[PDB]
Amino acid sequence: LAFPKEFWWGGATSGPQSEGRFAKQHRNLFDYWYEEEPDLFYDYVGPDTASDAYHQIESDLTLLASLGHNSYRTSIQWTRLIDDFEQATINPDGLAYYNRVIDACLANGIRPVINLHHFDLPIALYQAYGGWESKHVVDLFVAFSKVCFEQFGDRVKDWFVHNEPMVVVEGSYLMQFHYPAIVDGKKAVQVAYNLALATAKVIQAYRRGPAELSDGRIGTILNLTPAYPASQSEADMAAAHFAELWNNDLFMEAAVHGKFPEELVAVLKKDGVLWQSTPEELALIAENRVDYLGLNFYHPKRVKAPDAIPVISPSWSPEWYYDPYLMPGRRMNVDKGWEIYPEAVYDIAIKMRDHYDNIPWFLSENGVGISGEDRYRDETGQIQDDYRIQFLKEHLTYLHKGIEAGSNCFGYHVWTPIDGWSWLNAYKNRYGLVENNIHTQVRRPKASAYWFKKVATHNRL
Repeated sequence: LAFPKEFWWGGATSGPQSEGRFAKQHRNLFDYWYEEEPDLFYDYVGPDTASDAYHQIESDLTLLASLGHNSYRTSIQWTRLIDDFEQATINPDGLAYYNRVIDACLANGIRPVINLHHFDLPIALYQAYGGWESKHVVDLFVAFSKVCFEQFGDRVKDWFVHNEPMVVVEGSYLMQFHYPAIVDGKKAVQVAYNLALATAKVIQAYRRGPAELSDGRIGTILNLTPAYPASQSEADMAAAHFAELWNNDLFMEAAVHGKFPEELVAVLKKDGVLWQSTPEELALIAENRVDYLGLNFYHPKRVKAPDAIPVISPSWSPEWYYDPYLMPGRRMNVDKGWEIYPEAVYDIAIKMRDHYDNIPWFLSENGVGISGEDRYRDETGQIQDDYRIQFLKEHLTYLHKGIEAGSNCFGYHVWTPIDGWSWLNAYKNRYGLVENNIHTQVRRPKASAYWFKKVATHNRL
């Protein structure tokens, strides 16, 4: 079971979740929200210290390469690197921090891969402009990106504009799990649009720059997990087509095909919720397509035709057109109430092959989150997280079958190397290959670390 020459091996993370709030000028939404309602976060642990990567990034990266990693994805937080948002002025301390990150990657044998935005808009832009709802905010985001390209381009040649913008859209405006946690379909569709726009314009800026700061790849981190219909009835079929259009197609098509999907646009319009567009905006989207993509996957999604069609809906939602469906007998991680279905990785792979011009891609995230990990430490104090080895194994296997079937995939990144701060859930469920003890910030590789070393070191299952 041999992976391509050059396969990415490593894990994913973000600034907000690993760094801590050390020395960081601004508050992002999550920073803010924790300060306001600490009681919303598991065990009261917000992002102030997170997994202390502000201090430990060098030792970390030396641990990870020793652990067979050749790539590493984190993010650059707008709230640390940028002093004046309106001019996008550089915070010198932020600059010297992200240089530590990049420099450490290279020193260690590790490909620096960098996302620009991970659920971490600055609170100020929200308060001032309505955040991603604002097309000035978008320009300001453009401004921010150029700085990163200008300051780190000479050594980071792998760039991603967002991690899962759809999750930002749902979190903030539909399901109340990102601040401001309102429920408003119209803003949501408009935010949907603006991130798609901000992606395009960011890609522009990247490609406009000096040949030596624009000779790498740029893309974005999305999702293509299939929405499986409950049955083959035309109606269940129909809910699953919508669930895919919204959840999957919106961004996949903007990024790869330079267009929103005609069908979804037609629906949104019919429902009086289409985004305010601009023909020049639409051209930039068309003109700026990803060199490539990461796709994240933890769990399938299953849907059916709605049990109830409402005459009145207070706010618009894509769930007007489908319901969750639970499949009897499915395999589940109880801790999270999330289905385990590793076959979807293959489906995702074939979906790239057959619907997204087989353009290059990696699984930018994959992992399983458990709690009470304490309980699996053998005599030696090392967590024997067999469940994670198996989980990863089973996903990697299908990833392999996808490659064998022709799927242009070039890497697997585990979410995540060191147990990190999972938002509202904070440290409730651990996902790391390497344990972090959140009191002492001492790391302790788990069984999966050493299993994943073999996998990466021999390029095989």
